[PDB]
Amino acid sequence: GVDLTGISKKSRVIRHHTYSTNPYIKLLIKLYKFLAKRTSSGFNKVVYQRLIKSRSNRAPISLSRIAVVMKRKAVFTAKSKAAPIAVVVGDVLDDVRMARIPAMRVCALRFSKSARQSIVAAGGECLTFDQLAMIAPTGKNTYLLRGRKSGRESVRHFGASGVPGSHSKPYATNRGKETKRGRRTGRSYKRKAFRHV
Amino acid sequence: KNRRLRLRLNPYVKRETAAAKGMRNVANRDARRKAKLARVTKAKKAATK
Amino acid sequence: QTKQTALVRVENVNTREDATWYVGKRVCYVYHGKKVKRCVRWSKAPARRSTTRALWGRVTRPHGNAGMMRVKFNGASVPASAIGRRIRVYLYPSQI
Amino acid sequence: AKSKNHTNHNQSSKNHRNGIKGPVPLHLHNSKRGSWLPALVNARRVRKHNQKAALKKRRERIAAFAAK
RNA sequence: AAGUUUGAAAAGCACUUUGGAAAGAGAGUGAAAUAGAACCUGAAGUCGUGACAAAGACAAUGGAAGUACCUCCAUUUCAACGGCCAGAACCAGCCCUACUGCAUUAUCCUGUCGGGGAUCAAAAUCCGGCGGGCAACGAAGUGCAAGAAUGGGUCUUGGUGAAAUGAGCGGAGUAUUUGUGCUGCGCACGGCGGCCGCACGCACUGGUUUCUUCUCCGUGAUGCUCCAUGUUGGCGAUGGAAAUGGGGUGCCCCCACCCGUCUUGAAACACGGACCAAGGAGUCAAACAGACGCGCAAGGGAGGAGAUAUGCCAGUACUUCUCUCGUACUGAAAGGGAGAUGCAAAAUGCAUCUGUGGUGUGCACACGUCAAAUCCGUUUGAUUUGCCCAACACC
RNA sequence: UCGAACCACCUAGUAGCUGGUUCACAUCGAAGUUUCCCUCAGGAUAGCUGGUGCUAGUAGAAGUAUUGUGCGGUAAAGCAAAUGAUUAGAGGCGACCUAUUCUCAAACUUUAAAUGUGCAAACAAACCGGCCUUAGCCAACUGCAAGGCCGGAAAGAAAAGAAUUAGAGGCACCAAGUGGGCCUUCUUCGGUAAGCGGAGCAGGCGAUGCGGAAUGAACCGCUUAGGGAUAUGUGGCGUCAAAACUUAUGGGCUCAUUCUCGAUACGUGAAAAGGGUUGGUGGAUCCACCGGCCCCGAAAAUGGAUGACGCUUAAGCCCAAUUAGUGAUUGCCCAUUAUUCCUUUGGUAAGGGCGGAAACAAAGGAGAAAGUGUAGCCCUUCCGAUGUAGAUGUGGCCUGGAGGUUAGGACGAAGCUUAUGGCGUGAGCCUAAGAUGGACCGGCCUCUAGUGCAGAUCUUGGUUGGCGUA
Ligand SMILES: [K+]
Ligand SMILES: [Mg+2]
Ligand SMILES: [Mg+2]
Ligand SMILES: [Mg+2]
Ligand SMILES: [Mg+2]
Ligand SMILES: [Mg+2]
Ligand SMILES: [Mg+2]
Ligand SMILES: [Mg+2]
Ligand SMILES: [Mg+2]
Ligand SMILES: [Mg+2]
Ligand SMILES: [Mg+2]
Ligand SMILES: [Mg+2]
Ligand SMILES: [Mg+2]
Ligand SMILES: [Mg+2]
Ligand SMILES: [Mg+2]
Ligand SMILES: [Mg+2]
Ligand SMILES: [Mg+2]
Ligand SMILES: [Mg+2]
Ligand SMILES: [Mg+2]
Ligand SMILES: [Mg+2]
Ligand SMILES: [Mg+2]
Ligand SMILES: [Mg+2]
Ligand SMILES: [Mg+2]
Ligand SMILES: [Mg+2]
Ligand SMILES: [Mg+2]
Ligand SMILES: [Mg+2]
Ligand SMILES: [Mg+2]
Ligand SMILES: [Mg+2]
Ligand SMILES: [Mg+2]
Ligand SMILES: [Mg+2]
Ligand SMILES: [Mg+2]
Ligand SMILES: [Mg+2]
Ligand SMILES: [Mg+2]
Ligand SMILES: [Mg+2]
Ligand SMILES: [Mg+2]
Ligand SMILES: [Mg+2]
Ligand SMILES: [Mg+2]
Ligand SMILES: [Mg+2]
Ligand SMILES: [Mg+2]
Ligand SMILES: [Mg+2]
Ligand SMILES: [Mg+2]
Ligand SMILES: [Mg+2]
Ligand SMILES: [Mg+2]
Ligand SMILES: [Mg+2]
Ligand SMILES: [Mg+2]
Ligand SMILES: [Mg+2]
Repeated sequence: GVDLTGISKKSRVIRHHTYSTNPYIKLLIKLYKFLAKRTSSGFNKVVYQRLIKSRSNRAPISLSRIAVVMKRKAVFTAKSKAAPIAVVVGDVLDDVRMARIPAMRVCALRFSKSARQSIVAAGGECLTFDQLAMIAPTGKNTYLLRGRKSGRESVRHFGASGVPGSHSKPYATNRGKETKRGRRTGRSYKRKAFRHV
Repeated sequence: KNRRLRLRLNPYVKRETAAAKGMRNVANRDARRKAKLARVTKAKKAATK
Repeated sequence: QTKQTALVRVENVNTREDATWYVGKRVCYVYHGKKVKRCVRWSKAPARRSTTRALWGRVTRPHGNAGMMRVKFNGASVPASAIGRRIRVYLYPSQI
Repeated sequence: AKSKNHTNHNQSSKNHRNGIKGPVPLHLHNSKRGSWLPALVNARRVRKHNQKAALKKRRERIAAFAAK
């Protein structure tokens, strides 16, 4: 025997295959597994891992956010160079709060119809990953982006709302029911809003 | 124990074994013993005197 | 007990050095059955046909300090009905 | 019937199975709420001035870069 | 409780004979009587009969390894041929043997003088001085050890050259250079107070060759993977054959407390346990949440109902307003209601609209630099600077 | 049928309590403790465990040292020092004072360990000189405080014994079982004591076999995929029973007459007090003293227990060896352990190949899938493998029906029988035979459910030993 106490606690849970049933997703996974194995770019490896990931971990992104980050990168770029291609492993959605945008080249798994119309009208192009693999096989001159995950209702609900320093929402259908005792100083006590950690 | 592996790991082992055989020779042993005893006795006597 | 190794006591072998001389020698156990079955040279030498049968083995290593030897039999193991009965130890293969 | 009252026999082993985790480093969660108020107020005025200086500095870097 | 579920059709057993009868033995119908009347199939459990295996009293059952006898089973082989059984030889690897040098010895070894002891007189055990030292036979029960250039086992492993990488195979030389011995200069080391010693330490790869030892070159895959190759006898010449695996019964040596359960603790003098068949226990609906799959996305989606293909069709195809969840929250309530930058400081200030409110830590990408490796084309790591996506912390 | 009749219904009344709960492999794997509860045979809550992951893969690491710097009042010691007890003599003078003297304290202490415990040991940090801001301090500031900007240096931490790592850090979500424990080592409290009750630290059994102590949950050794070879651990080498076929060319001691000396680690027999042999201190010219082994002290209930026989030039007790003053280094036996070889299975797994190189008819052969999971796309390499309650996975097995697709059957479907073999780790699948049967039914991909039995004093039917017995 060999003393290997608590050795199973160093194992990590990682997904090695997709749970999706989409044949086009499977084709993309095949192509980018080949590219990641046979090239020396970190871009391909990151893209392959994100393609493997699940739907909840592939949050969508906003066209306005894309425009803002592209502008903040472009303000410090020489005028003799071309703007990078935005790349999102996920969905791109339109934004009504911003009406004027520059011409951008965007590659994504899926576009909403409004977002596609807005990009084309501004004067950009919508690309797919198979087109990207031919335009830039190693991912040179790209801009990898992710969508926002905090702000989801589930995240806002995570935790216990009755302990000091917590601001999570309780699971309740009647908004006016869980007030009074434990939430007001006049009713016995009030949950403390702040606590040093 | 394996001859080719030992030679592959250490190319000087041939010289080492040749020296070992030369030491284990009998006439060499007798001559060295006599000479060493004489040398050490002379050195000790000279150091004392 | 561990049945795939057998212990054999040989006459006039009473030291461990004596038992070393017999390492590698062939060993035979002779018994008889109930019916006449096939044997070596069944057709070449019909006079050998009999109910007599034999099991063969070899000596592997000494056992203890008193000249006992360990014996391995070809394939299967020797039957337990052979305990306390005669064992032949031949002089071949010869090292002399 | 009577039973066992109290013991601490196995508790140390349970606490070390997932280990006793160390403290959070000092540069994280260093909130100043509840500290001496007069010093807190004065520090707020300085931080407000620094933010305005940071915005001005970025504009100068942009203009210089455009001029090459 | 209980399917009259014989058979296509009653063709539902005429006739002989034994019996009081029930029935039996023949004969006959029918494709079947092993379909003979509540008759398709006809299991398990239990019982009778014939043949065989044996077996003391270890309750029986059970495990592991053999053997005797059997086998309505499977597969293989039957000729310069075996996928069967044995013996020996060689190759690679591994395992266990024999063969052994360097340091050390002094409380020691040996003579001689003295005293000391004992004897019948001696010697010897023992104690001082002085002079020499190697107890060296296989010296020593002592501190290390590197001796296979090259003895047997592997039915405890693979093979017979279908890549042999070898001090081992092949080729060419037959000389190199390891140690021992002797010895030069300078330094180092010990003693005395610079001189004297150096057991042979470091450098000069210092000299000498007296002994000791072999040395130098060589075969990529144009093979991605698996399988396919020696020698000598026995058995096998198509049989009621041989051989190798399965299967059955007995026997020997060894091993071995009765299952399920509650319990700290069961084999128990703790409970449930005669046998077999069929049956027998986490399901359906509604509200909520998390993980995962799918569609659309600042929007998503009904439901009820209608309309006509539609009059085969309880399905599919189509539809408007509306309704619902969400894009905004907060207060008991009357109520109110969230951009950035610049100038400025107005009890609703003014101006622009390509834009992360700020700071710290932070994928990828872009610009440089340094290492290591390289088939020289490039790779693998670090780091500088810029922007920093997701995210965390402080404002 | 009565300390409240009978019949039907509400009624499948409720049960924190008793009983039951149907296929196989694989990866992991506990708790009987905290707080609250009309709570003590139950719950909620945290802890222990599984699954799912997210994040820039060596990061903000450690049940361990070293160096530096803090904390402490147990063990011991003391009463000639404070508090509290306590014996006697002496001096000054019956009492008192003065120094002593004998013995002590869980709720007494001047002093004070060993084991402990907190912090630090250069990458969001620390160090050294510009500047900006503050409604902070001070009589003022170019002094102190705070937030920033610019620049420099950086054995990336020398030398003195001057760390090490089978050393990837951090962050979440969902949920099970458990909440009767027991034993041992050291420290202990109550009790005469207990296989008794109650605690502290650690290791175990529970949940676990295997090898030893004859036998034993907890003792000793060791911890577990399926098999060989070699070597050991604890324990042993007179027979039972493998090993000194009763080893040595080792030294001493011991005689035990009816529970019959001794060979009993834990532990499973023995006190005060006494006396045959063999040793040692002192004193004389033979006396006291105290050790080894043995003996007395030593009385029970079925016949019996160093495990049995037996053993006395031990096969007993205390030392000490390995073939014996001869030549220097391992006597022998036995594991689910160690080393090594073969095979399986799973990884936080690590690599290579996958543009068909060329050529090739019968009368050297085949294969070569860009791949979680298979009859695994193929090859090489390394590591792990036990487990109750419990969690999860499986191109994992089986049953009745539905949508598709592909077959079979009077030259014989389903069902039934088996010394019918073959395959698979297994659930199971397939073939053979029927000297059986007489009309339906198999494989594969999806869908669906009244879907798997050995036991519930389980339900219904049949059978059965007792038994040709009472
Ligand atoms: K003399
Ligand atoms: Mg939001
Ligand atoms: Mg309790
Ligand atoms: Mg019939
Ligand atoms: Mg019938
Ligand atoms: Mg029957
Ligand atoms: Mg003398
Ligand atoms: Mg050669
Ligand atoms: Mg049993
Ligand atoms: Mg009990
Ligand atoms: Mg039981
Ligand atoms: Mg009992
Ligand atoms: Mg009961
Ligand atoms: Mg709407
Ligand atoms: Mg309208
Ligand atoms: Mg909202
Ligand atoms: Mg309102
Ligand atoms: Mg109010
Ligand atoms: Mg009555
Ligand atoms: Mg019920
Ligand atoms: Mg009831
Ligand atoms: Mg209860
Ligand atoms: Mg139960
Ligand atoms: Mg485990
Ligand atoms: Mg209450
Ligand atoms: Mg109970
Ligand atoms: Mg004390
Ligand atoms: Mg003291
Ligand atoms: Mg006192
Ligand atoms: Mg140092
Ligand atoms: Mg309980
Ligand atoms: Mg008790
Ligand atoms: Mg239990
Ligand atoms: Mg154990
Ligand atoms: Mg005993
Ligand atoms: Mg024996
Ligand atoms: Mg005595
Ligand atoms: Mg006895
Ligand atoms: Mg006795
Ligand atoms: Mg015994
Ligand atoms: Mg393995
Ligand atoms: Mg397991
Ligand atoms: Mg059904
Ligand atoms: Mg049978
Ligand atoms: Mg059912
Ligand atoms: Mg049944």
